[PDB]
Amino acid sequence: KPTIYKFRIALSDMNNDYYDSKNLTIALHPSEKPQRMLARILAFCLNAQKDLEFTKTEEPDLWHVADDQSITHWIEIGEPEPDRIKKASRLAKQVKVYTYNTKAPVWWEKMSGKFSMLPVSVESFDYDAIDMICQHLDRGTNLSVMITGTSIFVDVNDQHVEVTVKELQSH
Repeated sequence: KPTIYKFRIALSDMNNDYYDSKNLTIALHPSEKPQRMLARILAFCLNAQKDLEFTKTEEPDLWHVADDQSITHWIEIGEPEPDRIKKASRLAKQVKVYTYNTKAPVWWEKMSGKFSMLPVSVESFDYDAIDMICQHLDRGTNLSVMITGTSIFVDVNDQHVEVTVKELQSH
């Protein structure tokens, strides 16, 4: 059965001067891991002004469809293949990649040349910090996300965890 998570988030983006309170309800399946779910939320927190939306595997993780049905923003969470981002870069105006695993530095060392031939941004999350936030996640968890510099400070059940955002490719 799908595990139901409810997140009450108080957001503070001190880089873009954006403050909002988002309530999100996410469904989790034993196949998917809670670490990838949190990485999608952090990308939503980093790009909340884009009015993104979560998705239900070729479909992106987060996107914003305009009235012309043109994908304005494409947010992929994970370590995708360059051919996938190659297709996504044509369909979407802006494509941003957020990796969240420990294999990312080795993955980037092999995909650096191909991704340099794409007008996208590649940024990395600290996995162990995301794993930490997972351990203190209740079925219904009240989170507080603070964004400053190149790091994300998350308050989850009084526990404070810093998640660094390393830049691999700008745009």
